[PDB]
Order: sequence, then structure tokens, then C-alpha cells
Amino acid sequence: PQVQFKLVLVGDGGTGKTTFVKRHLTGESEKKYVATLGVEVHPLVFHTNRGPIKFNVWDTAGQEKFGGLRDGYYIQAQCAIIMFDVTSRVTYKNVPNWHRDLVRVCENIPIVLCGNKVDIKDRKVKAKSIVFHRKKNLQYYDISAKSNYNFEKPFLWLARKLIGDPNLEFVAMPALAPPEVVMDPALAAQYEHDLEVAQT
Amino acid sequence: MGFEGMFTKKEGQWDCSVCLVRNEASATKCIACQCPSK
Ligand SMILES: Nc1nc2c(ncn2[C@@H]2O[C@H](COP(=O)(O)OP(=O)(O)O)[C@@H](O)[C@H]2O)c(=O)[nH]1
Ligand SMILES: [Mg+2]
Ligand SMILES: [Zn+2]
Repeated sequence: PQVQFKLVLVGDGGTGKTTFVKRHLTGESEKKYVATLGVEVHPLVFHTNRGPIKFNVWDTAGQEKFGGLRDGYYIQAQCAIIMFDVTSRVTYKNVPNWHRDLVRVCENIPIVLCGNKVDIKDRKVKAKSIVFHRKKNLQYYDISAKSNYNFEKPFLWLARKLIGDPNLEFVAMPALAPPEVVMDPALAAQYEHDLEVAQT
Repeated sequence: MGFEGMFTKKEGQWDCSVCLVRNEASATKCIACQCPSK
């Protein structure tokens, strides 16, 4: 059997939400537009060692600010990704606002925080400065949508939390759009270590 | 082992063909997008 989860993707306009979700090619070709809510729902299939899992990712069509999404957006949300731009400190300042707006309607759902555009070397929100929490239902990852860097990480963590299986794995990567930029390997190694020590 | 029907559709529920949200049997329109039940 295949399981299905509604995933709300929220964050300030211009942080890369649409660019990120569109990396999953099949989810883009099968996306569904919801006219009454101004949303594109991308059905993202991931193939795990226990079967297929589908994340129905809700990506807004507009530039809504926190608290500006129609109420139907959050209805029956079972997980979420909050995205910001590591080159724009204001988009990270608004992460607690999106988190507050989300938890007001959905309460306790697993949430992943994603700092996008880490391919840009002039990073303003540094890994060391990422505010980390004691919450078991919150996790952070660096991502670069245009390089597919860490694309699968948020979905794998959410899948493990939703299924309750810490050893869940993806047996194959989904078909992704070819990278448009290069993620510097030295930066990736340094960022990954900086986040390890900060989380612990 | 599979997912063991942990998240299977309950009796009478239906998935909205417009936005894929899962609805109850008595709902005549989707609780999220308000589109009438297929
Ligand atoms: N260097 C780099 N630029 C990105 C990345 N993701 C998005 N951009 C750009 O950020 C701008 C807004 O992207 P968009 O997906 O529309 O953001 P949204 O408003 O949150 O949906 C665009 O010019 C993107 O090309 C990334 O991962 N790396
Ligand atoms: Mg967008
Ligand atoms: Zn619907």
C-alpha cells in the first residue's frame, strides 16, 4: 500500500519554495492547481524500503506574508517545511512567525526548517547562528534548490517521523531536474560540520 | 514489512480530486478547497 501525506511548504516570498518543489520532475508534471486557494499541489512520490510514500506538497502561487494564506491552506496539514533564504536575514527572522501561524491551526505536526540558497558563498545567516530547539518534531537542513543539495533530507526525516521508523530509507533518488549551479564541496563539508556541533 | 495499513482510508472517506485532501463521507464538498465531491 501507498501512504499519502499533505505537506505545507511555507516561507517568505522569494526564498525559493517554488524552485525547490519543482526539482521533483514527476511531481511537477503531475501538479494540481487549486483555484479557490491559489495553490499548486505537487504529488511527490518517494520509494522507501517499506514501499512508496507520497508527499502532496502545497506551494502557494503568490507572495503571501505570514498569516496571509487562506485558511484552507493549512487544513489537514500533516507535516510542513518552513523555508528561508540564508542570504536574507529578514526571511529567517520571520520563521518563528510562520511557525506560530502554522501551529495555531495544525498544532503538533512534524516540521522541517530549510535554509535555502547555500550555494551562494556570501551567506548572511551562518550555520553557527541557526537557532536550534529541543523539540523532537523540528529539524533543520541546509538546502540549495538549484543544485539539488540535500533535496531528499527534509522528506526522509518527515517520513521517518510520520511512519515512526528511524531506519526508513529511500531505495532510490527521485528523478530530479539537472543542477543549474554547483554546490561547493568544501563549503558543504564545513556547513555540515558546523550544524552537527550546533545541534548537539 | 509494509506500512501495515497504518494510514489507510477509513470507512466512507474520499480523497478530493482537486487538492487531494481526505474528506469524510458526509462532506458534500472538500473541507479545504470547497469543490463538490466527485
Ligand atoms: N543561487 C540560488 N538561487 C535560488 C535558489 N532557489 C531559488 N533561487 C532564486 O530565488 C528567486 C525566487 O525563487 P522562487 O522559487 O520563485 O521563490 P518563492 O517565492 O519562495 O517561490 C528566484 O530568482 C530563484 O531563481 C537556490 O537554491 N540557489
Ligand atoms: Mg513560489
Ligand atoms: Zn479539495
